[PDB]
Amino acid sequence: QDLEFTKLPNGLVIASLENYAPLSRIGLFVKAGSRYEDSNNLGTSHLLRLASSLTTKGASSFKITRGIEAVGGKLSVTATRENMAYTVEGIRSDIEILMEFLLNVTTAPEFRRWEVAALRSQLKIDKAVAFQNSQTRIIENLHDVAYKNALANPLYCPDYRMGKITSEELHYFVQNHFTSARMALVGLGVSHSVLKQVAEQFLNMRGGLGLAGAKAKYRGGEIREQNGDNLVHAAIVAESAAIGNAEANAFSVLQHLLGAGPHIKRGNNTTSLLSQSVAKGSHQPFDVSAFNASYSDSGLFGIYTISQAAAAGEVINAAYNQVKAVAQGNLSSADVQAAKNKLKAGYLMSVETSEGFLSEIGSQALAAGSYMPPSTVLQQIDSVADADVVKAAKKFVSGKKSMAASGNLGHTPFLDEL
Amino acid sequence: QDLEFTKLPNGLVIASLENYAPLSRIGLFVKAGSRYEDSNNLGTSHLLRLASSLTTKGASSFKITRGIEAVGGKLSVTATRENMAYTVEGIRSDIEILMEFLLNVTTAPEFRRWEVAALRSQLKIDKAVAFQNSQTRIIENLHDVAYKNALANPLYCPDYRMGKITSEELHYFVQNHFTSARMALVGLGVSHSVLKQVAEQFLNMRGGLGLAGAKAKYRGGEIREQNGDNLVHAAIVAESAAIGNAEANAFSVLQHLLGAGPHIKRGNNTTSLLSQSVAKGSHQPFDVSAFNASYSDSGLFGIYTISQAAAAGEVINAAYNQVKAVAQGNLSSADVQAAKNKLKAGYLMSVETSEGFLSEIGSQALAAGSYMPPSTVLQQIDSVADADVVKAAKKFVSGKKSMAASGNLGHTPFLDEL
Amino acid sequence: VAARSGPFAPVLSATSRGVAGAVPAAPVLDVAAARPLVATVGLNVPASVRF
Amino acid sequence: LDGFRKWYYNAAGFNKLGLMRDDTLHETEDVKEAIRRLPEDLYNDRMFRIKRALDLTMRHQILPKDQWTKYEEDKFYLEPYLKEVIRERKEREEWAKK
Amino acid sequence: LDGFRKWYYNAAGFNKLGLMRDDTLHETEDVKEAIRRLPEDLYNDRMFRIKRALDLTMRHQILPKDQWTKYEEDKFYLEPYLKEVIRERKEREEWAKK
Repeated sequence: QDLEFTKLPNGLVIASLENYAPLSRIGLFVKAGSRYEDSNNLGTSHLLRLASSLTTKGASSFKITRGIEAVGGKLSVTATRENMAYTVEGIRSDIEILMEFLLNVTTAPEFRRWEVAALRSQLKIDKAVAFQNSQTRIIENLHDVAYKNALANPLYCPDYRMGKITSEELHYFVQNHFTSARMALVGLGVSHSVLKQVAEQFLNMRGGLGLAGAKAKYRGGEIREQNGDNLVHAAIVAESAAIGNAEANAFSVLQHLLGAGPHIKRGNNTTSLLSQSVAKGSHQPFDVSAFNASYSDSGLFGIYTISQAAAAGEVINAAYNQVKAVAQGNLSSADVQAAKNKLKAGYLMSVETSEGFLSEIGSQALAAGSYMPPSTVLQQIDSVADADVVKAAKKFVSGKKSMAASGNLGHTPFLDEL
Repeated sequence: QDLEFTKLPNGLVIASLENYAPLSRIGLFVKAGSRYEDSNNLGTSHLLRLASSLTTKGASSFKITRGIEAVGGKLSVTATRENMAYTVEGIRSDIEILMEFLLNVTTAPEFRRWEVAALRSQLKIDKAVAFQNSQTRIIENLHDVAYKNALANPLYCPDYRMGKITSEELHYFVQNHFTSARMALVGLGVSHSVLKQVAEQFLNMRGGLGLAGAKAKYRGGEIREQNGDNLVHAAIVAESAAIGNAEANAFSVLQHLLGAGPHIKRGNNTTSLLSQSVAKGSHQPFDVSAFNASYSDSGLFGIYTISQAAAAGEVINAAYNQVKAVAQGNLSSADVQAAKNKLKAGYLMSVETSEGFLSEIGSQALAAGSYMPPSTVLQQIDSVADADVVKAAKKFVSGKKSMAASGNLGHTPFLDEL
Repeated sequence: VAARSGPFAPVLSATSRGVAGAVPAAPVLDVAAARPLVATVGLNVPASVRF
Repeated sequence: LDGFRKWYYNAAGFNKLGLMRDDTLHETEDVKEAIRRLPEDLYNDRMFRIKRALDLTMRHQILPKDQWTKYEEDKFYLEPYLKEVIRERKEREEWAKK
Repeated sequence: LDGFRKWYYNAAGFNKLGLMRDDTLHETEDVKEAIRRLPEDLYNDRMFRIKRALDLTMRHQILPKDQWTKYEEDKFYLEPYLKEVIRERKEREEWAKK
């Protein structure tokens, strides 16, 4: 049953698939990521993400928590810099009250001040748990040094803003970004009809287009964090294509040519041109991959390296040199075909699971309002051709770079040396 | 009498002046600032500065404290990025044991591990007290973004390095930088002979030239740290002359032309081409001055602004535009004469106090091994001429800038916009 | 972020589960201008910074 | 009934100490939860009124008659916040029986 | 005197519990200051030796004879650190006396 994607008049994009599954899943996708804040309400989206189990106009916090746990269902919130997604899942016989709870949480929050005052300590704890690993801090630093205003806003709340986020800021953010023209309700294992009825009892009242966000501006730069870790983490990126272009497909083929994660456990990921170019010169442990993060107005593409502090320099240089070889046309067609096969297998295994399928449909909805069958994509990825890949490369090797480094950076090079 | 100097054959400089003051001061100056560390021993100079009252080989801690407080004398440590200075002062009848204590502290420390383990909490407390004001943090950030290796090292210990600084690092730093060829012993109110005779009991142990420090490399870059302070403390600097180069003076005349800060209390307005250029357009409270920090291999010159977050942009722009006017030759000779008078009056009032006089002699010693009579300087500052000032300006207006910003930076511009 | 990032995805996606080593328990001190900072600390004299 | 309620309000006598009605509630668990949910200014006025009433009871005095709390003026500020505490409390209870 | 000191070391009996001599010192203020100034490895060995001796005294056992602490081998580790504590202690005392 192909997703019956339908756009209600207001703008909500309802989509559904009656997979007759035992366990269904219903998610709601809003264009209300952290990029829509400014310098006055930083970290508001983090508290909004953590405030999904608060008292709503229709159900209290106790009723929501005990009612979702009574049927054994699950309510989760996933957030990127552009999008928020509130997802519930459970047995088909309880998804009516699950949609009651989820649509109450999305549409009619209360944001009581004692509840958010209790939640700010959980905000600090969640930020500490998230920054327990070096990759999260170095990607947040990389976005902060790469962009000026919009995509430079962190996913996690800054330290000074804890204790300062109020109920009025949450109410203003919800009233300015949780409108019907920025929302898609996506249901796997449910009838399309019910989605619509719940889309009129809810999701239809807030119907403006909301507050438009600012265009993200690239800045460049490098932020370094000397913290005495055993391994040096370093990300060097440049501006790339956005969501909705074939150059984004070229950049995805370029990261799967350069290396986008190991396929074999304990493998050396032999093929990765990067991994090969590092391993032919350095015998130390390392982990070199290609980073690509594309959002609807701008994208970042570059290299990500983990290495011993001492070798941190030339390893980074070796990785950079490999991309320059791809910028000089030094590539083979079999390598690009293997990269295309890796990318399409990764897409199919990403959509093979139920929650990944629901997220994909959701994203497509908010992004283009349309569903693109997995098949369609396959032929478009195939459209990307060798020269196209080379092109994206030169974009990276030329565009001003942004560098986030962390660790013992005594031998980590700078951008003017890199 | 006059100042009297001997260079001992092990390299130690001895400077004395006997003015028969009731309180006499004796200081010892070492080229062992924070620029001589690398990424492996960051914050060692801060713990060395705070470790002046630790059990020394010659004297137990109890005595090194109870003996200085018994005669009412004072022992202090002042540190820049290049130089450290340990100063004792007291009545002439007790300066023999004061030199015993000071030379024991300089020459023969023990650095017991339980003492430094007790001192690391005081290191954290001292760093918090120092960063209670925004200027200190923004100057440390400005140096960190302006330089690559040497002068980018902070005066205060980083947060991760607390708990990690050992006795062996302090011993290595002392054995590699506290040598006789990098030391000057300067005494006001004492006979030169005794200084010569107290330079033999100690200051004879390490005769090397010390482990010289890497050359500082400029990097550029702009760092912005939203901190909430309504005031956006922003410093924008560029590379300038070293202390010795003639251009240096020109830059000192340039900061006294563009404002050297306030000269009147509660009424310090229109005291700066900068202040005038800001005040003709902005009615908000502000504080705009010129920043100059020159070290023996490199210098930083630029503008420093405190302003309301909202106006933070154009105020910075206005200040920048004023410097561009000075880079276009738009200046009058009476303004340069007033700047020279302000600079020479500031120098004479800096050397009019006893501890400032002892510091000056000290600095001159380490820097050039020679004493420059206040008079000599006056005629050299006079040497600086109008064109010279203009020249330094163009250096700033062109050289890659480094920007440290803090506060609510929603309207604070970037370097590519500045 | 399904085909674009892949392995890098979990870095750009908070996922507070809401309903349904661990964090290790992650100071008040006693109480402008422009000039290179110069830290000072004394045996008995309180420390200070004259920037 | 309105005039007799004013007469009983005068006969109760907490208005002579400058207190409100909600200041005189016994702090049970629900009352302390409602007090904790108060805004800072209302909480500070409540604590100052309680401290002033305790000082007046210490000196065995009352306020001057112009400074008493007029029945009409008394504001039931804690009440709104309290109802919720009770409502939430009851909800949890019924759910327990489930 | 050396052989009679070895005989007294065997007669004291703390070597049969695997203890050192400095483990058997009564923890006064100076002894606790000397223990606090120990390095981490020496402190950990001292705490393990004390815990093992307490366990052996609980079960009323001793170590096997090959595992006892040879008089010659015993190391007076706390001694160096202790002297200092006493020296510092006395210096301070003298200062006050005068």
